[PDB]
Amino acid sequence: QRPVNLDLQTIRFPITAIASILHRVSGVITFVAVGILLWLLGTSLSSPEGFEQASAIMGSFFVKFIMWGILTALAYHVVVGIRHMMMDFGYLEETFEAGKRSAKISFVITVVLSLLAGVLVW
Amino acid sequence: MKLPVREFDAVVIGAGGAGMRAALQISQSGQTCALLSKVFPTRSHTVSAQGGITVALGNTHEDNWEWHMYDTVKGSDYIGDQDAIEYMCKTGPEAILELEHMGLPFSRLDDGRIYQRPFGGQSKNFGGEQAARTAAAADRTGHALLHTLYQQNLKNHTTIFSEWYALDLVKNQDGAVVGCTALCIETGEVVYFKARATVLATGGAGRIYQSTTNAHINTGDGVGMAIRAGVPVQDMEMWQFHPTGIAGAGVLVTEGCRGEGGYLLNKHGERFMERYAPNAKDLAGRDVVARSIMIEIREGRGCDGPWGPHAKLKLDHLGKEVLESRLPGILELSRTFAHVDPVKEPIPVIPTCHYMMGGIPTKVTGQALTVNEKGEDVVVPGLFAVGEIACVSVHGANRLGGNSLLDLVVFGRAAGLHLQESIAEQGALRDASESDVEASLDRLNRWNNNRNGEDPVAIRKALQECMQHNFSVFREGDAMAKGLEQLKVIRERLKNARLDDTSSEFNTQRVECLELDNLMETAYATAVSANFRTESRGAHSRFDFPDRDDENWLCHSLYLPESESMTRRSVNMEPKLRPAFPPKIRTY
Amino acid sequence: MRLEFSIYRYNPDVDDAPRMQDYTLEADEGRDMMLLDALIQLKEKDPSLSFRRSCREGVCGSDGLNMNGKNGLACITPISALNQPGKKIVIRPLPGLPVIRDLVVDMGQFYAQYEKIKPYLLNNGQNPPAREHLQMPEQREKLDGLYECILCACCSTSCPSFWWNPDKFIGPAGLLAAYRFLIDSRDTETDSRLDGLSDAFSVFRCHSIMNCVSVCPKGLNPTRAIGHIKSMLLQRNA
Amino acid sequence: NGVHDFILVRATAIVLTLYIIYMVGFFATSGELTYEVWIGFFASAFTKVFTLLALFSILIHAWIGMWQVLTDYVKPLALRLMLQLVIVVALVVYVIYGFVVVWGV
Ligand SMILES: *Cc1cc2c(cc1C)nc1c(=O)[nH]c(=O)nc-1n2C[C@H](O)[C@H](O)[C@H](O)COP(=O)(O)OP(=O)(O)OC[C@H]1O[C@@H](n2cnc3c(N)ncnc32)[C@H](O)[C@@H]1O
Ligand code: HEM
Ligand SMILES: Oc1c(Cl)c(Cl)c(Cl)c(Cl)c1Cl
Ligand SMILES: O=C([O-])[C@H](O)C=C([O-])O
Ligand code: SF4
Ligand code: F3S
Ligand code: FES
Ligand code: NA
Repeated sequence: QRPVNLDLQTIRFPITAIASILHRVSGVITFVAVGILLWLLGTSLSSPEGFEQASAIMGSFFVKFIMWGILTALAYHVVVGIRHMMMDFGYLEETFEAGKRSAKISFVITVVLSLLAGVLVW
Repeated sequence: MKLPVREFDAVVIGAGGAGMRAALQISQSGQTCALLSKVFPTRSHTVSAQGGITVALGNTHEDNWEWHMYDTVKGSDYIGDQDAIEYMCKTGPEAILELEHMGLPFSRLDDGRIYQRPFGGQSKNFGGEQAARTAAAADRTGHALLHTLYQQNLKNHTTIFSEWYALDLVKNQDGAVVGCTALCIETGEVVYFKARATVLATGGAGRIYQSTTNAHINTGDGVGMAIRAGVPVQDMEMWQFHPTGIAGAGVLVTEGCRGEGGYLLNKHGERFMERYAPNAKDLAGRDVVARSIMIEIREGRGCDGPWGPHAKLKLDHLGKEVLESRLPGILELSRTFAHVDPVKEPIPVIPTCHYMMGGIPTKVTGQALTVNEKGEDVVVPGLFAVGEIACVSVHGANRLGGNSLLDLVVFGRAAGLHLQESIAEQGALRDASESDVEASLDRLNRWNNNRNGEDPVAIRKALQECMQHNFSVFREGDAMAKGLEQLKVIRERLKNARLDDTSSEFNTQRVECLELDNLMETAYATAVSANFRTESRGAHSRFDFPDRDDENWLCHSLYLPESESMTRRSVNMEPKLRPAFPPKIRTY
Repeated sequence: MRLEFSIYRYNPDVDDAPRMQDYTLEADEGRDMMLLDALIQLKEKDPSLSFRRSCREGVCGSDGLNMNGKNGLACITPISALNQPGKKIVIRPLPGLPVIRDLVVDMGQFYAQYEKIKPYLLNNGQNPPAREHLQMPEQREKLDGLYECILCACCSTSCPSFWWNPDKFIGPAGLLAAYRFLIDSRDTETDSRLDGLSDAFSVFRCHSIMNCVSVCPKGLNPTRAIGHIKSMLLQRNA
Repeated sequence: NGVHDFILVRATAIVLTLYIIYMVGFFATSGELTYEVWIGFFASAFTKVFTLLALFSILIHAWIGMWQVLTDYVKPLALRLMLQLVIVVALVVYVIYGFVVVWGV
């Protein structure tokens, strides 16, 4: 039975292709993050004691790192997701040039949010 | 039988324009039908056609089929069969509207009718003012036509054996053609397709030359198969060299460029076509425009550069808008293969081997013809031809622009339209014996066993160079006699050529060797014929016989394969709906 | 100047699995050539090398290849666009399709998705034209950028969504053809067509990755086409 | 069918984008995050409802989305149905657990 060339490592991918493979990853990650975020939010409400116990957890550097990633993943999914929707509604052109241009602006808008995320967590 | 047998009413060898129309038609007529093709149907040469289809639709200005019949008969230099040409031009319009109804995406006039453009050899009132009757889709018409015909075959659930290579015809002990053997390219399996009607529709053979507008797959397979079957070929010396191929590339730029307002310039910037053809100018017959450009070069009035000797084709004055709208195809072609942007600078062109006027002689029905010992016509039972592989002949010694596509459709249709009566008329054919089938395989078996023979690469190159230097636009008696001798030599070398790749899973090498056999037979029948015709008519141009000889050569030449000798057939000059156009002096 | 290639090889009767083989070609320094030129010449030196090609002018769509990681046609990719000092020119089959032999893939599923969208004019025969169907230049333009497709398989074989569901997703090439009949004024089956494209896979598997656009040798834009199809689909079922 | 998914996903996206703006709104302008200003925010009817509304939105949005992913990568029918079962129960838990957390504040 026959072989197929699907060796992902031997293929060029444009910035637009990167843009959405990340959108997919960021989405799956956010799905997990919601349970983790809920588990935390639940703690920080049950009692005055639980809240201290939570902001204690948020003190840990290892936690602060994860928390920033989680927020950066969500940041990305939102920005790139709005980019997507903008095409679906005709505010963005579906040409290749316009795809590259918007994929870049997405990345920049995300890096700026990612920082403002670290600042919120530091 | 030690070989699978696949039986059909009709087997159509070839899936380009003519073959797909014929398949489509035969099928809707009740009969079973196998469509064979050595490439995927939409990769056939027809896809590369640009200009459009010539047909008296009368959309652009009021027209008349007889005007078109005149243009053709004159363009053919009076060896086109008038009864068939009458059939074509007259039927044309309906056959072409039929395509539009199949969805073919033609370009449009303001009122919403099929766009038509001026083209080479098109007059009103029997040789009058210039006409514009070539219906087109931009300059991608061939592409539009072929893809439409495929979809029509898809819709119609036609049986298509894609990427199967027809080897050779199969003859019953009565001399009737009862199908053919074919090699499945993917798996390597060899099968016998058994048919009451084998329709050859294998296209041209421009690859017997060194430079051609033809695709790599145009290797005259049909001519070879026919010759080896004992079936004569006709007018094989009439090879049309398109005036404007891209210099140093061979890739065609459409005659639509000149039909839209472009003209040819030489090194001094003279529109030299007004000299060679006062009335029609750059839209004169093709054989004429070809020679003119070649003369301009042959006297140091040609231009030069990285492309080689060439003439300049000027378009820029039509404006970016018109170029991008009416001729976007040659924009990419000229940019890609000439590094010239036709919007600013002229395109470097030179006549290039383009279309094969010759081929298997047929009646309008599509039935293949041979001659008996008395020289009279006889029908080859079971054999048919349509398209470029056929010589009907509607093009005589020079084909008109847009007239090939018309041909494909009209005669592909006709062949199917008349297939029932053809089969009934020929009567039941006796079965092929096992050794009859075994014979077809001989050619293939040789290659499969020859390991230490000659290099086919060198043999092909020798062949092409030979035809290029000896049977090009201008011919002389000496060269042709020597070319012919070198061919005999080259052809000996080939009987001992080697198949370096022995495998069976998609072995393209075996195919290309099988093809070379046909390049050979074709090249040979062409050379033997070009010698034979001791005059000058249409494309055929001899220095040692510069005059058109209507007393001895108002006829077709016929190449008898068994005796490797030449002979003649009458040109028909009896239309049915109007009086024949008498042969007169032909100038543009 | 010398040219170095690394080409995908595979023959079921000999090769246990596929493999990359090295090739060298002496190239006329001054002149530039097309990849297909090289391929044809390599075959003279090694007659076993199988690939497809016909028109050699970028129209037939035969010779689609993954060249240096990206899809395109050998007959119109210049050597000078693939050549970089110190690295071999890497040539592999189009991604995702079964490999028959060497650089030849099995286009089966590609054609299959094409037929699925019923790629032929469907006119119900009412109000027939006196002669040709009358189509105003304005309407005819809507076909532009759609009818020129050469079914070369470049776009679809570079689309992940097609990789994962080559038989449920139509792919760029196909959806382009579908739209080509969806906006043909002469086609009277527009709604029936749309109803066949309303499931979750046919059209909607597309995320706007835009690989399709960047590879099309005819410069067509399957992304925009699929865009229009989605509008029509919402217009109809929303 | 597909047109339904297409719309539902994008609808829930708009809702969730509004929720995020509102939640980032609070965070960006509150300063001293004492246990009291935190619990006060989450006692508000607006915050309770918006949050539950947001949780439903995830249920729908995330389910559609995760389904698309699975049907690209997870071929075997058994394994896939199993993964969907988890993913869905997980999502439903999310909404229920939220109903338990906020209702009690
Ligand atoms: C070369 C060319 C010709 C051309 C043109 C542009 C170019 C570059 N533009 C034209 C135009 O605008 N108007 C017009 O009237 N003619 C134009 N031409 C000429 C015209 O295209 C050709 O004359 C015409 O296309 C010939 O069509 P036909 O149907 O006769 O031939 P084909 O399309 O090449 O089809 C050949 C088929 O046969 C199969 N085949 C060949 N050998 C075999 C074997 N051995 N076994 C099985 N099948 C075989 C091929 O697979 C193909 O399907
Ligand atoms: C809050 C939790 C969220 C989760 C768990 C989530 C998850 C997902 C998942 C799994 C996908 C499918 C990925 C793919 O098809 O590759 C997806 C796609 C998408 N996401 Fe979200 N998302 C969330 C919030 C948001 C928000 C706030 C937006 C607003 C932009 C958004 C916008 C989108 C859009 C527009 C798609 C469309 C993908 C498509 O079907 O083409 N998501 N998301
Ligand atoms: O599955 C995917 C793969 Cl392999 C790639 Cl490379 C990309 Cl770009 C995307 Cl969007 C998906 Cl979903
Ligand atoms: O010039 C063309 O477009 C083409 O060459 C036309 C014919 O007829 O062959
Ligand atoms: S749309 Fe473009 S890339 Fe896709 S098959 Fe057609 S020509 Fe090829
Ligand atoms: S590369 Fe594929 S997902 Fe869509 S825009 Fe493209 S067809
Ligand atoms: S060979 Fe025809 S497309 Fe490249
Ligand atoms: Na002919």
